[PDB]
Amino acid sequence: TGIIMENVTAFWEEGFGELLEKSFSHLCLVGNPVLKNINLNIEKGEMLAITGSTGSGKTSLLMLILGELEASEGIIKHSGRVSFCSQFSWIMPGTIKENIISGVSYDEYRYKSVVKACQLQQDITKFAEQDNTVLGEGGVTLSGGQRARISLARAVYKDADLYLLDSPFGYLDVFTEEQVFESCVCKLMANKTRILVTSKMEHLRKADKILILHQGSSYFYGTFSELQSLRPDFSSKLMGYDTFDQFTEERRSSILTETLRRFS
Ligand SMILES: Nc1ncnc2c1ncn2[C@@H]1O[C@H](COP(=O)(O)OP(=O)(O)OP(=O)(O)O)[C@@H](O)[C@H]1O
Ligand SMILES: [Mg+2]
Repeated sequence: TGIIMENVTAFWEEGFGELLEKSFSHLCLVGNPVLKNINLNIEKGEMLAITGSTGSGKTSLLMLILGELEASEGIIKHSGRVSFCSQFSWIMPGTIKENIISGVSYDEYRYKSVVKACQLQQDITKFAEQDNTVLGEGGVTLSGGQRARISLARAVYKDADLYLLDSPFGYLDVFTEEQVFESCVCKLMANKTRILVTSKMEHLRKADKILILHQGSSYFYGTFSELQSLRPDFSSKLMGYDTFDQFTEERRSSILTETLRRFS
């Protein structure tokens, strides 16, 4: 399914802040806009890369689609099931397999396809019981990347029309992340409409459409090509690094924020 948003604006509402964590009263009382004048038209099977300064409304735009935040003005169109992969990688009690499948029908081919694509084979091969290894609530002894890949495999394995992947790529095993983005987001999901919140420039370059947010506002919307010519200042600075995508998640967002605060 495709997804369209025409001149959308969403204001803070009670509770939304609580959900966001998983003050706010003032933002609600003041009728502050969490997202203002957002426009985007994503065709079926396309990939939308969302980035921007820290705390710019990336996760909120997602909640907007999940319907957890209402659109005070504007039109938002999209239909079908939507699968959501939150920034917080959760792990319920049970095996690695059980965690990837949860409440979905088991299809061996579908399953092994997703595990392989998410680069989980390199992990489970390390355990005596492989993907039948038992995890505890939170998968505490696993690495941040391992937890994200399983969390990501769960969202991906779910059959949906629209996938919302919030920042799955932000940990130290940066090389594995590059493989995962190529194999899973780019190949196995090539025909699935998908939105990826990211702070890696490669992802903007491979995307079909790009949305850069700053202060809940749309700093830029278009193709990676349109970005270089219509925002050379921003473009030049971020492309100016040799290996920006290998900096830590925090440095990338820091450079992104400062660049955004600078060029209006
Ligand atoms: N934990 C929090 N505590 C306080 N305010 C928050 C918190 N999380 C979000 N907010 C508020 O909500 C606004 C939008 O946050 P949102 O999570 O949508 O942004 P984001 O761009 O996804 O953030 P980030 O870059 O941290 O992941 C922020 O500008 C801030 O006012
Ligand atoms: Mg976020």
